[PDB]
Amino acid sequence: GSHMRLNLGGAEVFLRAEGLEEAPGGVRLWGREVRVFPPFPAKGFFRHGWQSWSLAAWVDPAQAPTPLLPEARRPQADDPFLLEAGAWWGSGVGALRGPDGRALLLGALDLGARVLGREDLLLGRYAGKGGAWFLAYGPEEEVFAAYARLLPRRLSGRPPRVWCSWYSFYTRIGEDLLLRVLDEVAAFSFEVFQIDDGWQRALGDWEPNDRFPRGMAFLAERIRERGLRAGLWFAPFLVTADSPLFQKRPDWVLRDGEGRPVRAGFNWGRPLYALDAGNEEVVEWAADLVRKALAWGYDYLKLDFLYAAALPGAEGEARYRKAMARLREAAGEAYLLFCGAPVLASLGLADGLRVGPDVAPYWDNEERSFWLADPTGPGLRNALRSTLHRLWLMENVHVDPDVVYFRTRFNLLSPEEMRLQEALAHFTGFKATSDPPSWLLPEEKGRLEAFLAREVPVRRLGPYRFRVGEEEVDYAPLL
Amino acid sequence: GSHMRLNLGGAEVFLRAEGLEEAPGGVRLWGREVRVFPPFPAKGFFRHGWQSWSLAAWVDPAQAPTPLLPEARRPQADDPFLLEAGAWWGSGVGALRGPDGRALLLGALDLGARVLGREDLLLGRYAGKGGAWFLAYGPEEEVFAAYARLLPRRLSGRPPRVWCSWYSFYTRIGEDLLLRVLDEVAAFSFEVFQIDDGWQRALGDWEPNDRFPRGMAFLAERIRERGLRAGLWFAPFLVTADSPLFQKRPDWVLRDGEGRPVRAGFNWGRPLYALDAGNEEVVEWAADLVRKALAWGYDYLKLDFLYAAALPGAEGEARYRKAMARLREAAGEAYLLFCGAPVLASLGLADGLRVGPDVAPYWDNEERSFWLADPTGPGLRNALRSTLHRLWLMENVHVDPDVVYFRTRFNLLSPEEMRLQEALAHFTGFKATSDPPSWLLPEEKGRLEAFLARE
Amino acid sequence: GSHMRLNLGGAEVFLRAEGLEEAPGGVRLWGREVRVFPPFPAKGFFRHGWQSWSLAAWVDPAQAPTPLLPEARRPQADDPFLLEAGAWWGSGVGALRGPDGRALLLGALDLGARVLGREDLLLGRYAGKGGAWFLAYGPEEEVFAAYARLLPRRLSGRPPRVWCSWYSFYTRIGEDLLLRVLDEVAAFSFEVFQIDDGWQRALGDWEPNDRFPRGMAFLAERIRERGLRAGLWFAPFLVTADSPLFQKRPDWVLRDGEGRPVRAGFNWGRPLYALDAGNEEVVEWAADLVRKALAWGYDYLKLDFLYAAALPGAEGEARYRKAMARLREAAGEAYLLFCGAPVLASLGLADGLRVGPDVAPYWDNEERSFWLADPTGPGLRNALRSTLHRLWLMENVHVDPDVVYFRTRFNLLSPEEMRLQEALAHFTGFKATSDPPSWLLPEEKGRLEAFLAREVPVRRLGPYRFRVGEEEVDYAPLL
Amino acid sequence: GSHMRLNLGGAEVFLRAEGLEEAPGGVRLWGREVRVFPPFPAKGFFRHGWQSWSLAAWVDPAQAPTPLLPEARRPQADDPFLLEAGAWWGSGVGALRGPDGRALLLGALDLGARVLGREDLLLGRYAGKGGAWFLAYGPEEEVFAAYARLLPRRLSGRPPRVWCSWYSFYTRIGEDLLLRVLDEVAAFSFEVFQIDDGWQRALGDWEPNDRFPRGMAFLAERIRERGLRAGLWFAPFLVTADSPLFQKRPDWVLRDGEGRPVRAGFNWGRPLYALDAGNEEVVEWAADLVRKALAWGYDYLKLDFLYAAALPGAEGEARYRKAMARLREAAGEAYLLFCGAPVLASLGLADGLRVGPDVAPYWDNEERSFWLADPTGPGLRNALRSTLHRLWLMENVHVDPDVVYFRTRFNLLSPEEMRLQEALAHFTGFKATSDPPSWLLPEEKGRLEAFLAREVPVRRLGPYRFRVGEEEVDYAPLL
Repeated sequence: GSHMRLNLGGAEVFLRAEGLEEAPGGVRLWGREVRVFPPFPAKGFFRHGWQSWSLAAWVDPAQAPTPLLPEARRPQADDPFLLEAGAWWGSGVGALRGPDGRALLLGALDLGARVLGREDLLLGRYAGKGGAWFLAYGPEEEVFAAYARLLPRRLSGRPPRVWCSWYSFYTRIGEDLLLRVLDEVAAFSFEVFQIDDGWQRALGDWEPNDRFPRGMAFLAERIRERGLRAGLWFAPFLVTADSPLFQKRPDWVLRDGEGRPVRAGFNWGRPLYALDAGNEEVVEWAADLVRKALAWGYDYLKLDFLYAAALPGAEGEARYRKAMARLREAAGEAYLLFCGAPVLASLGLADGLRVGPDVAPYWDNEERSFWLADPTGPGLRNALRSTLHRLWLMENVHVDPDVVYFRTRFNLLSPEEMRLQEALAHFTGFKATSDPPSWLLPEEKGRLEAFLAREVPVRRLGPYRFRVGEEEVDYAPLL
Repeated sequence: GSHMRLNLGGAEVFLRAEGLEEAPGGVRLWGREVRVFPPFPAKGFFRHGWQSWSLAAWVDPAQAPTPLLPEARRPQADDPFLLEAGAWWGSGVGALRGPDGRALLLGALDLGARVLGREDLLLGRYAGKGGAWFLAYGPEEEVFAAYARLLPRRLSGRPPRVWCSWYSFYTRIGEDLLLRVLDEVAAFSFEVFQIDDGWQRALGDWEPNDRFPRGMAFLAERIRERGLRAGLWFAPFLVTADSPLFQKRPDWVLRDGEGRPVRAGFNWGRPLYALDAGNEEVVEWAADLVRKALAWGYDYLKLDFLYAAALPGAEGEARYRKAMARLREAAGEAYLLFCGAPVLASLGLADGLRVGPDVAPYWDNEERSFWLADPTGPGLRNALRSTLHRLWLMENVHVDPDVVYFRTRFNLLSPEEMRLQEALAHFTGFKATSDPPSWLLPEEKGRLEAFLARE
Repeated sequence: GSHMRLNLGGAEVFLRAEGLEEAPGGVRLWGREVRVFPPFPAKGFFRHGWQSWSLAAWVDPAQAPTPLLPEARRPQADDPFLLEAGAWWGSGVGALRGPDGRALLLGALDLGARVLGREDLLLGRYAGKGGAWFLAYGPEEEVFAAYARLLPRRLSGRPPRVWCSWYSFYTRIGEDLLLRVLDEVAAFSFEVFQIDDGWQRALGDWEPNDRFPRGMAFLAERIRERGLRAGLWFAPFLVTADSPLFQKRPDWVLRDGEGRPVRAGFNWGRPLYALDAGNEEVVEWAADLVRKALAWGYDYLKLDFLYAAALPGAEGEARYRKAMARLREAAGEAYLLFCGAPVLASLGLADGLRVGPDVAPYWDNEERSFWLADPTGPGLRNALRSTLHRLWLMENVHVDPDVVYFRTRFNLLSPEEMRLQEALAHFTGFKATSDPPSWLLPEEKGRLEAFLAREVPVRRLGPYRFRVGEEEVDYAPLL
Repeated sequence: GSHMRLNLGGAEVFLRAEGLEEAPGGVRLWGREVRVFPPFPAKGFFRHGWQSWSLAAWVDPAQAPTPLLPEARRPQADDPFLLEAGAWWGSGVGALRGPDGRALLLGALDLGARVLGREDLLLGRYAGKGGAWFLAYGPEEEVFAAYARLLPRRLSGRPPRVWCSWYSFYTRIGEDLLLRVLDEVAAFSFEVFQIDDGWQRALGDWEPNDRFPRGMAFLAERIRERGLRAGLWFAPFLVTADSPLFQKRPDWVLRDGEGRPVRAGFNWGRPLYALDAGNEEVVEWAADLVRKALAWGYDYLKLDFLYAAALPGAEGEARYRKAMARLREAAGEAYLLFCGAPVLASLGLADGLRVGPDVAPYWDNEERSFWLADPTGPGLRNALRSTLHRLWLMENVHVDPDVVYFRTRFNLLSPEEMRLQEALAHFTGFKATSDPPSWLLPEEKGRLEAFLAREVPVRRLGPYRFRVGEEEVDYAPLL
């Protein structure tokens, strides 16, 4: 569109958009594509990945991105377009960093956008119909804070204290086992007892397996009899080729223009497919999952693999938001923890939102992280990296940095490394763990409780420097 | 379009189409694209080829289709899209066969459609504007029968009895030769004496050559003086680069977006090009060929390589049907046999339609059928395979299974094999041969005559 | 080796050999590799294929040779080297023809040679042990007769008059069918009633199948009861994956330097493998098939696919010659017709030698001859082309042009076409047919008996022009 | 060579060799290449990897091997030829398995051999000059036992009980730390206190770093003052491009025919190179490493990355054996634990020999083991798999299955999985651990001591079934 000149944060910035109007802390550009030219040599670019597990960090715009591997796992790692492209594209928001500690930020305000990042240019482009942009230049923290002030929010009190069943037992869970654990956990200041993956029969067959013989509403009663809330995990729009649902209703599978199932990734040793979140019949089925779980007595719901409803990328954020609004509507005042979800497109609908790859009982799997060049895999390092770069969302949602480890048994993490993840739990206020109390030594059990029972004050000193209580925590070396 | 649920022939069929309504034998869908999901694990896909010579058979949708060779011959084998696509695509109609022997059938009701067969769905896509579909589940013969009822129809009584020149003399015909054969053919109970390829000077130069010195209208007179009807053969829209027409009116050649003549195959040792059947000057020139052949005294016309008027495939069936509707009316009540033609797109216009590759004096050319992976080449085996899967059209047109062999001289077919082709001629009722009576043994002369009487 | 100049045919010829000495009709060179330069521009090269079905014909050394397809059939087409190469290589003998109609010939006197033709030289090269060469310059028919004189010979009288079962019934033969055909064939002046392919259980299972219930010795006795010698067909060194012999004796299979079966073609719809003709155990198993047949009453034997024992080409001709030596001893005075055999390497061992591809009941399969560029397939033109360029071998073996057709039932050949083959059978003296008398019209049976019973005198006027009786026959149009 | 027929274990076996003579339990074939034909359809092939960490298992000869990845790590995974080749090649010994629980075994008796394995063939081939073979057919255990009875042995009493410093502290070791640990360990029935990688300054600079300030002979004195022997780790012939040795003496680097350093792999984040074990100067330098360590008071020596002296494969086993004999000669009666060493080529020289990949505090790294297709990486599974397939070496050397885990802290292995590795320690008698006693809970400390103090009886019930004490252990599911 039109060429335009601006005095943005005491600097002359040149842009092309079809419109412009003042806005709190910067300006509001319009147009289906807009280009912004930084008044400086750009030292770096804020590459924002599409979903929870995707990569969010500052990168070098000059050097080329590396292909992620295997190709089987690209749809569950990021917006497939951002991986496939040979330039540095980002989802929703991008930013260029001047040699002065200050950022030129271009952020969308509508669904379906991506932002290209060159050393000389910030290029915003909407996949579908055009929309609005927020542009701003200034200190790194202020512009991301000014941007987030223009996005939906659903801050609904403090974020609960959760015992998750995953980062211990993984899928190896059962009704007798979790009741034995529930008794241990009830002795601590938790607020939710959330059963994770493992209770269901298959993806799309969201009923209890034969390890949960008395049913899931029995388990939610035994949890509430302890003073706790009952939490449950779903992957609503995910299905595999061996699910009953995939074979009973083949018209519910998201398929491409040639009637082939859209590939959603590779997990549990088999290829993953999605359910079409544009099919109104399907969206009603997913909503009745929410009501069903609510009827069982569960007021905490971890909705997982949500990128499936948004495949294949920004294009699908349109259908994603509609479908998630119906789930949100069905949940009522229950708590929805979004996981593996398009980060920006879930604001306003999620009560709590995962902002990083899964933590793991180890610092980094070098073979996945380096040789396969896949920073979306589980690992404390890959968790922390995207999470520090999504903390500015704390004023729009509850930011889950994932579970905190206190155990040293069945866990390769070192104490100092565990404390790095613990500190983000204090900064975000999202305090969760999976450590069964049995696996905790006497000293570790006291630490778990002092973590749940106290509210530690925390001040942010810079991008990667924090003061929690009276200890100072730096994250600069990890990047 | 919207997602619909259907109880069709006792099964729960899920489909996606813009519109749905009741039809005889099943239901009728609307939409430029429609997707139907089989209520079973599909055991096979009915791949229906485009034109006369194309393959029509049940295939295994799991196995990837073999590329057809050589690439020069693809436009005269099939819809060139179906041969580039690495999935199983058919023309106009597709069906899936359940493990109970029944079939789920998706068939187009307007021009220019294709059907994709996987084991988990039938996808029908219109190349042009949207259109109607017929969907049905039942016995394999009844759903196809019920599909055929909803297509165009043109049944001109008993299909006539023809003597064709091609499958004995090929292009080595001439006036004095065919006068000598006429005299012996006239002793048998034929109805048409049809002259095939060999009388013309060039493709698009449809005037008699020097082996027919007295001309084509003279030869029509001599045929009618024996109580036979005169037949003549044309390839209206075909042309080679050495054709006078190719050089004198190059605006009549079908050209792609960059001005290059569209490739239409490789026959008679040369590359083949088409005339633009969208150019009303060409259709008129073609319609005048029909007029001239009636003028000469021919009232039976074999119109060949008709896929040329329908290039590049489904996308051309509009221009094709329109150009053929002109010839169909310049022919008046003359008999038109369509050959190498879009099968379903010809219905209602042709009196007779070839539904299989050429028969040949041999069972199968393994070098073309196997190593070149070309089932459209001549061969009694290739001819029977497509013909058998197109018999359901007998309610719409005269299904021509090609000529029947009675000779054993100059013919490698076994006696048992011949009886197959003869049997199909009885069933369709289209009785034609190409054998000079002088080549027949006394016993074969009797068998030919016993075959031409109709009972 | 040494550079040499000599005068030859009134021309000055330059050559490069280790030794030279005089000889009848030219000179004799010695050398593992010899080079000969024509003193003229070369208009044509004499490409000479390796085995019976291989192409022998004059070619333009300029144009590159076309790759023969499918690759699977190349070991049953020629020497696999000649086909993989991008120059014009021939087996054992080459020639260049100057614009004057004369020809410069270079021909091995030893095993395992190839000759290379450029417009400017003839290059001979022995694969194994270096050997002698014959170099001549003169009229085209002269040089070849001179060369034939310097090769092995084995003329066993007049070549017989054979009834071959192949080119009518193919593999559809059986004891009861052939017994009835025998009855009628015995009225004509035949000398051999040869049974072709179809009588055996499998390759390397050379024992009657269920279509010959009374055993092969019965048939042979009924054949001589009718005044006829009995002929049987064998592919001794040929075997398939599904042969019993292939699984029972894997040490008998010819394997390459890395333990893998050497591929020997593709026929009967299944890949073909060879037996190791340099294993005494195999060559003895083979000579016992000769013994077994002779014991059965047959003294005419058609030994087929004999290239299998000489794979992979020139290099194998040393094994081949020494194994065929054994079967020759084992046969005594019986008639051995070599088929698909290395042409030059069989001279002196074979009684009759097939020199072209199969005649067929048609002129040319354009799909195999042209699109696949395979001039070794059945077809009268392909048969005629090589046989005309191998007639100089009449000094050394009974030259077999394959069967003569007289029937018009079950035969696409024209009458003028069949007379071209019939003329060559007169010229070579090898008179055979497959026509069952049932299939012959009266006028046809008459011609067949005149063909057998008369000795039509025939003369040669040029390379492709003959005079059979008083009719002149010219084969130039096919070339 | 010659074709030969044999009655081997009540079966007729056909072979090609240049010689044959009877031998205990089978026969002794000769020849630089020999081929053996199994009297049955081969159901599987024993693929024996070259060195300690390489893969040793039964595989399907039909299916193709998969390329290992990254290519950077091929020289430290196996004989590079065995990886590069597209057939199933093995080092030294190979075997085909009949559908009857019995094996046709072809094993070399001289250095530098490889064995190809087809479904129809066992092909032995020497890289250099020819040599002797052992061939035998019979029960799986008997033929491998008969084979090993023909190879060098150096069984020198019971294998020591070792505290290794690696599988805890890895390189993070120091003099103050290990003295604090030495005090804990001395309370248990160990026999050797072995310091692992971490004490040196660089590869090739085999002197203590600044974390070992009082020197290594001080550490060996403090160890012996506890009643223990002092163990030390070297990687004698390994060097990196930043070592002083690599730059002070570039003529000691093993280089190819174009004077480029031979690549030895990728570890410690940098490319690895070898020292030329054919250089007599270098071999004397490595021997003075042995004497130096002996002079410091160390009578236990873990010699590591030994494949470097044998690069690039079988070809280099010639120089390897010479160089290792000089080290062996220098060590005297000290204990040499060979690690990462050519398995067969070290028999007779090693007192103890690693037979598998490193164990790890986890079952399997799927990303390295599957996507990179590299079964040489650390992991309990990949350790156990090659180790079960090299136990038949127990009568030639001490077979180290690597360290045994007793801790649950800083360790992801489950108890049942730990016990699988523990049982092989009882079967082999090589009892070692790295668990610092601090990291052990009271109950685990008792288990460590009962493991060192008792000698559990163990009987082998089948290939992967053992009875240790009175518990039965099956390994069939792991493969």
